[PDB]
Amino acid sequence: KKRVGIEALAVAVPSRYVDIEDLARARGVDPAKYTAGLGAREMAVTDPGEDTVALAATAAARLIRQQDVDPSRIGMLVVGTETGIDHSKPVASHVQGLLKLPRTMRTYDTQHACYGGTAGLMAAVEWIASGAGAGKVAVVVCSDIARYGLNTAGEPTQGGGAVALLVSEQPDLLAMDVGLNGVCSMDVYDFWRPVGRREALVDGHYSITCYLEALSGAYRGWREKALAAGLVRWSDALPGEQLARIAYHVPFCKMARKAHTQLRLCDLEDAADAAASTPESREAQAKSAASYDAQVATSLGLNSRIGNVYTASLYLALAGLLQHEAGALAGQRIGLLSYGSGCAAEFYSGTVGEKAAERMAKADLEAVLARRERVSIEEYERLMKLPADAPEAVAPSPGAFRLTEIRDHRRQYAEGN
Amino acid sequence: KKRVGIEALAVAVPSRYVDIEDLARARGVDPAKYTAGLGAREMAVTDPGEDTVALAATAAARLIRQQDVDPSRIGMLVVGTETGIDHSKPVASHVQGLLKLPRTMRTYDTQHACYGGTAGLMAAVEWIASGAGAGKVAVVVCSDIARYGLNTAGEPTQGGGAVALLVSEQPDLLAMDVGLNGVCSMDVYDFWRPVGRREALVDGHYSITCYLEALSGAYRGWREKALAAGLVRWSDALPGEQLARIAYHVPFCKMARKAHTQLRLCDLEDAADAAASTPESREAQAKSAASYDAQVATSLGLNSRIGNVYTASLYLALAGLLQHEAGALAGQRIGLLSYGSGCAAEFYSGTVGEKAAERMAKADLEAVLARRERVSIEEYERLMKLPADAPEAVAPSPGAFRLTEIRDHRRQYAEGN
Ligand SMILES: CC(C)(COP(=O)(O)OP(=O)(O)OC[C@H]1O[C@@H](n2cnc3c(N)ncnc32)[C@H](O)[C@@H]1OP(=O)(O)O)[C@@H](O)C(=O)NCCC(=O)NCCS
Ligand SMILES: CC(C)(COP(=O)(O)OP(=O)(O)OC[C@H]1O[C@@H](n2cnc3c(N)ncnc32)[C@H](O)[C@@H]1OP(=O)(O)O)[C@@H](O)C(=O)NCCC(=O)NCCS
Repeated sequence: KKRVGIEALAVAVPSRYVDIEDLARARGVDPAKYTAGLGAREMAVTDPGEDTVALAATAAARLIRQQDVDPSRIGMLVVGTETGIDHSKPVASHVQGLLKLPRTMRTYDTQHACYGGTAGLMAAVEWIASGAGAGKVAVVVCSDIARYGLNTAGEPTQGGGAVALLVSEQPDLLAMDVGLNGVCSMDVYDFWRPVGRREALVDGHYSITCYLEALSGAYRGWREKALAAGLVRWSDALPGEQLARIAYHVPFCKMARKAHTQLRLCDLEDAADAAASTPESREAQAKSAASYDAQVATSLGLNSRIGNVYTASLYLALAGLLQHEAGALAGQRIGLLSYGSGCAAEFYSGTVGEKAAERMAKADLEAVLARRERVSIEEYERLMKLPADAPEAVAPSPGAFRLTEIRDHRRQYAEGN
Repeated sequence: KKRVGIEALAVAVPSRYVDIEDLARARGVDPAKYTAGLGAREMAVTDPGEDTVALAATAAARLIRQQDVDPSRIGMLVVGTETGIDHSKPVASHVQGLLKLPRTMRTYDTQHACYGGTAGLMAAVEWIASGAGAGKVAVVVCSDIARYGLNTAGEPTQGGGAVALLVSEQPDLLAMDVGLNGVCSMDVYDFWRPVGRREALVDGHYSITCYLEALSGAYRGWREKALAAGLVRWSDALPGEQLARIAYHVPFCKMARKAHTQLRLCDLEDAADAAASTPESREAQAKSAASYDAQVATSLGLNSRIGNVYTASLYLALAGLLQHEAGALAGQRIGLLSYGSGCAAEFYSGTVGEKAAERMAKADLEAVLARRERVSIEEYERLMKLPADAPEAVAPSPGAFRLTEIRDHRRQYAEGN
């Protein structure tokens, strides 16, 4: 029948990273807090030339080249970001110009912290599924630079990058179950970043509680619809165990284990026989290492080497999962949990396509990660102290983009040769 | 059959306005430049308590009350704005909390200058038309405060306010022709507002050319699809003349006459017999006072009393049109042209519903406009010089909202009794 969803994806990362244990030592922190406590390995760091536009355009151009997209088939170009660079002019319009895309497309940005990319994805999917986008494709780019500041609690969860999603009626990566999404949103101050403040404000432990609360509501909403649709059942297997994999928004890699335990607790607490269990027995079952290993563990390879990329984090988890398991997963249904502070969560599902492995091979993700260079904490700090209008005098890699200067309040970019 | 579109709308305006001729005199400008040249009458002015959130929440709460919306049926709450107040936390999340709305909805903001509201509207329409939103409604709020600065060319086109749109399968105001939209977008610097800059940057005459260029492409794209669908024909009537009315984005009221002339020129230049005409004869026909009067003139009553409200301007034009003509227009197809700088235009159509007059009566728009107070240019200037975190010590009207203070970087609001 008709299908809609994600056809392909591409990734862009900053040119530099730091080793997370170096950061710990520079901060007088036990490095195992970062490697074991948070699950981090390497943290992307930026200079001002790697702004939201440059990363988004690099990813979207890479998508078009790698997947041989006909640019004139794009009817929607949406950038999900919380790292906007103008109050009015959207990142999507800059990307359109840098890529020299034609005119017959909607362009806009979507904003809700780390949920903005998913919001744009659903707008593109539903544009197609309504019939309005029939025959065309969308490109939805998640682009962000996560900045908490030197000597702050959030600093080891920084990162940056972009994931460009191709959305179409040929959803080779993920044929989405339209209309089955669960959502949970409420007005909170767990994380925010007032206009003009370069660094975020966060109550990190409260943000974890909000994430898990919103996840629970979103997951339960999806589960009710999936049960009614016959996709999962209350059987000897918990409903959530019937998803082949579940990918979660990853502000730090150990959050996926917390999220999966919470999702399983939702099933265990809601089961018709929950009264026969105890909090202790439910928690021990929910924390099942076997379930985490089977459904979640292989989704974190890219995230652990990049850091938090806000809107893109879930989609880097999807990328890492499919990078290695797309063939195995063809024909199987997986789940995805998007969260953004502020806050909103959305849980959705889809079926991996027969051609997913092909599309992932063309994304050539190990090459993307291999182009990077390690720098010192000293150099990371120097770059952090640069104003946003002071890009380093450095060329972009071939086909990639950098901000070069701001002249008369107009942002100027270069494309690498 | 199935229908989707705008069911109802509500409007919020700032509590104060200035007479536009007073502004001219304070600036040493001939007042006829503003009243005849631009078409302005009154300009909304704000104090910092009337921020994007307060205006959006006032409009959305008014919509819910006036239309007796069941808040638990809302599955999407989207705010289109270019007056965002956080890089991360969306206006939509604040509105959700202020209105005490429940949790089962997507929340996010959409951004592309004055096109952001339309982008969100299409996301909501297509969510419903895909089937995902079947049985539910969306609220899409266009909220903005247009600020160019004292003694600037854009100053007489300032304004502020919000329009909240109810979107549903019962689109009593406008049953939209899904999939027929035309769109035209390209990367330009006609107007923009860098992060942290309170006042916009604009090349006003270039922005007019970009508006008219993008309108032409968007209108032609719609027209091709409408011709193929049989909704309009190349007959003795121009295709565009077969729309009962056309509503245009209104940065200033005289822009509607420019836009309508351009739309008609698109028909006259593209007609199979265009070679028999001259630029002079086509322009004289395009500028037809009879066509402007028949299709456009009655859409500007609210805009002329408020000013530019960026994302909301087109929807204030729709509101003013339907305020007086909804019964006459029931069963008739109208056109709508959205533009945002940066830039993007989208042209779409829909049919006004039999119950549109009922829904407009409940919006009680003359009462909304009557609650305002006139102030001096001196007082407008004093309020302009207030920092964004210094609201006046003034209560909100009943059921309306104001920002009261920012405390520990958290925005605080009050609801009027
Ligand atoms: C994530 C964040 C809250 C961590 O903050 P913190 O208060 O410095 O760290 P914690 O004290 O919570 O310690 C983190 C973990 O490391 C563990 N840990 C600490 N030292 C350790 C060590 N030497 N060896 C092993 N583990 C260690 C802690 O026990 C804790 O484990 P837990 O996850 O089981 O609780 C913080 O970096 C932050 O605010 N980040 C930004 C916001 C964010 O990403 N929030 C996520 C919301 S979903
Ligand atoms: C709209 C804007 C460009 C006007 O700027 P301006 O350069 O000061 O004004 P103009 O010189 O163009 O004059 C405006 C009109 O008033 C007319 N006018 C001037 N003085 C007049 C008078 N005394 N009596 C009658 N008409 C008069 C001009 O002839 C002109 O008419 P036209 O529309 O036929 O060209 C400016 O206010 C601006 O930049 N606004 C913000 C951006 C904007 O809204 N742009 C719209 C893009 S769609």
